[PDB]
Amino acid sequence: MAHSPPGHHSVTGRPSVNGLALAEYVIYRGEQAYPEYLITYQIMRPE
Amino acid sequence: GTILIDLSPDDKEFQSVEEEMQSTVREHRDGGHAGGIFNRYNILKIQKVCNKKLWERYTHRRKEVSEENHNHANERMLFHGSPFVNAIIHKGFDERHAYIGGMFGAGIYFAENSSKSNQYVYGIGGGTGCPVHKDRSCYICHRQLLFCRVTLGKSFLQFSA
Ligand SMILES: CCOC(=O)c1ccc(-c2cc(=O)c3ccccc3o2)cc1
Ligand SMILES: [Zn+2]
Repeated sequence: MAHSPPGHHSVTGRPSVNGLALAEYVIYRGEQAYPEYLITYQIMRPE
Repeated sequence: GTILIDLSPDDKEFQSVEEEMQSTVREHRDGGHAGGIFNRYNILKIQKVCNKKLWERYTHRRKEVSEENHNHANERMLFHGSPFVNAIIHKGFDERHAYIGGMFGAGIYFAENSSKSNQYVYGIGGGTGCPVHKDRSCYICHRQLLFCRVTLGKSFLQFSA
């Protein structure tokens, strides 16, 4: 596991090309996330 | 230490989470190769994850970050998809769950798009798909995602394609 840039706690990946894509994020310390909800699902075949 | 509490589909907490999941599906540039082709999900179950020791570990580190960033943890709820979900709910995130070849370096990655996290449920690039049918687009097998509380503090902004 790498380190965050000096002076930062995370990275925000911001798509500049696709307008419709939301952001992605990266943390470099396991204790900066808590897994609150576990979601069980299927993807659905389009009509 | 972990217990799972089932939410009723009639609870508003269930509904608020389901809606976050459904409304953040988008199209992917791979045309569905990694995650499959779908516009929505069948939600089978939502469980709250309760672990005292993991929570205090999170809240302790959240205070440290807040204090280094004008009392602002910059806390989000974000999706995480991974073959390691069972280890994560029992033992917490660590360097073993890192995306070593990720575009923003070797760390633990989270998405605003549920569909983006879905691309990793079977591994990087979707791996070989579901264990039973070897199908990245399986409509039968049960998948699991996490909706996590993530402390971003001061986040480095990387524009990108
Ligand atoms: C063999 C397990 O593979 C991993 O190291 C790994 C890599 C990436 C992910 C993962 C999980 C995600 O939810 C995700 C969201 C946005 C961007 C990238 C993302 O990547 C999970 C596990
Ligand atoms: Zn399957």
